[PDB]
Amino acid sequence: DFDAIIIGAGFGGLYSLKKLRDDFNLKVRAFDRATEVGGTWFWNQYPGALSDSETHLYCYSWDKELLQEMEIKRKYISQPDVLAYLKRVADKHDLRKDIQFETGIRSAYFDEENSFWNVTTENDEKFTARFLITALGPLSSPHLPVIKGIETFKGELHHTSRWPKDVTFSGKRVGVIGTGSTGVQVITAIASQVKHLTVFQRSAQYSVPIGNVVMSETDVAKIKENYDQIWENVWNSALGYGLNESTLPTMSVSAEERDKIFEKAWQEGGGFRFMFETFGDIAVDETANIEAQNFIKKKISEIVKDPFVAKKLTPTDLYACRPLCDSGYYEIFNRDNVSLEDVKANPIVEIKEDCVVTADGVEHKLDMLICATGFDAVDGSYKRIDIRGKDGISIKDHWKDGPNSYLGMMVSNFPNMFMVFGPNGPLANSPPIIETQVRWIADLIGYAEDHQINQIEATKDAVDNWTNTCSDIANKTLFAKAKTVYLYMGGLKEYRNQISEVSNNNYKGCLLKQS
Ligand SMILES: Cc1cc2nc3c(=O)[nH]c(=O)nc-3n(C[C@H](O)[C@H](O)[C@H](O)COP(=O)(O)OP(=O)(O)OC[C@H]3O[C@@H](n4cnc5c(N)ncnc54)[C@H](O)[C@@H]3O)c2cc1C
Ligand SMILES: NC(=O)C1=CN([C@@H]2O[C@H](COP(=O)(O)OP(=O)(O)OC[C@H]3O[C@@H](n4cnc5c(N)ncnc54)[C@H](OP(=O)(O)O)[C@@H]3O)[C@@H](O)[C@H]2O)C=CC1
Repeated sequence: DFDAIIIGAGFGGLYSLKKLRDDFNLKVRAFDRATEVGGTWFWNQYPGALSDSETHLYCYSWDKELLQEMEIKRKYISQPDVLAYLKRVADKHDLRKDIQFETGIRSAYFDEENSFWNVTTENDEKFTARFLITALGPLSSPHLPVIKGIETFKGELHHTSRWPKDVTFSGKRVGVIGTGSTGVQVITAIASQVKHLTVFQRSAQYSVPIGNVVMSETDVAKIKENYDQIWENVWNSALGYGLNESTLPTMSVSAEERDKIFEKAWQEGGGFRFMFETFGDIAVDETANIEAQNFIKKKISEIVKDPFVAKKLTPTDLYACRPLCDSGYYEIFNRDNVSLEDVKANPIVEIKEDCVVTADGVEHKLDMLICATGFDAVDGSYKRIDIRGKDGISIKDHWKDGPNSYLGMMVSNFPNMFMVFGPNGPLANSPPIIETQVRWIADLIGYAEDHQINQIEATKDAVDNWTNTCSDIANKTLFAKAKTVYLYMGGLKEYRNQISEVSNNNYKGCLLKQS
């Protein structure tokens, strides 16, 4: 028996555990397949893995002593250093004693008679808990490309989410399939280390400099002396990235002033910076969006000296969705040991024991093939657990057509289950989102103990109202276009307003059952 069972020991699960156990004095246990805390920062150890947000903001804000203790080595934070940070949090707050590692959760069945959850591990251990906290993260299973013959390759073959230790590059012919955020980081990190790199690019994306530099002790002291204001700015912002979020319309300035503004963001670095600190309508107005595209295309054409390679790297679509950042990606294609293959024009048709074959018949001989090919969507982590709520309905069936929820935290037919960083949540920096949701969920659970409520559930109507709120917001944006509604796009500040109104109005939209 527990008051709460938590699935996941990444950012979301660790704070779920600390808040429910130490601040609300509940009996809690968390579970993770991993052998150690860290979640995605434990699993993803590929070359060049790097935070998207600056080091001093990609962290918890709720422990002020930790903030002052913060190691801030570079402007952005590498995977080993995030993993080390989350280990330090677990150390300081004595968290591991209530985490069962190497334990996958196979099923969780809601017991409507007793109003609690029966949770079964993959080793057939059964646990019961009033509440179920799912902190499963944004990504499901790794997606491997479906390519004829991929199982015949005799060299090294890895998805980036299963990067083995001890990989060496010297003397090897290496291929990378995928040029999203992960592929860009891997390619930039390994091109100088391999004998030859072939990049297999299906769709060129826009990338801006991340500007990752060492942080002086003065840089760090200024941050730490001003940390309360820094966090106040996060809670008052749409993105939580520490940006000066612009309201300036792109076309309201001259051509010369617009170039200076883009160039300032480009030199400072950061994807959200380039998209949202420059001007206020890049994601909203097509004409503004085209000015942003053209600035980046001109940078590509200046960096990449061969115009035919530059052309191949140049996208043909909107500057939209989460912005990409790099530490020297376009420069890589000037190297004599790098080949770019456009596999939209020249598709991969076969993999054999020693090569990737393209449609022109060319055998690209490889010692190593890296699949930076992405992951299944967020709801897959939910559908891969056998979660059965009211009347035995499964989340596979409930979400056949995509995820829908109330506030991103509650699913109709699934009572006493609360999602952390779940679908239909905000587009912002994740740790502020997780802290916002964990604190809301925990206050609701505390309210239920105070008012002797034993079943909490969102109504179908509140879920559908949330879906409409997200749909209305997203349809004012070019993100609705470009490459159920998966995200709420109103920003962190308005998200916190939205959920505060719900808690201030006796949890409108939630069915509360007394006993
Ligand atoms: C290189 C990289 C950089 C990033 N940078 C940023 C950034 O700057 N800003 C940002 O906002 N986001 C960023 N992200 C996104 C990142 O996912 C989030 O920031 C955050 O770490 C997610 O934490 P989480 O605890 O919610 O989920 P995760 O860290 O994914 O943890 C989920 C855990 O649940 C476990 N789990 C799932 N199903 C089961 C089951 N059935 N049984 C047991 N355990 C289970 C998994 O094993 C996993 O350990 C980045 C991601 C990567 C890979
Ligand atoms: N890595 C990071 O630093 C961060 C990552 N994230 C998120 O992580 C998620 C995953 O990023 P990523 O790992 O880059 O995965 P993505 O899904 O973003 O990119 C997948 C890449 O592989 C290509 N690809 C997929 N299948 C094939 C195929 N069969 N043949 C050829 N090419 C193929 C895609 O091309 P096409 O575009 O043509 O499909 C794309 O280039 C994204 O949502 C990203 O925003 C979040 C924060 C930071």
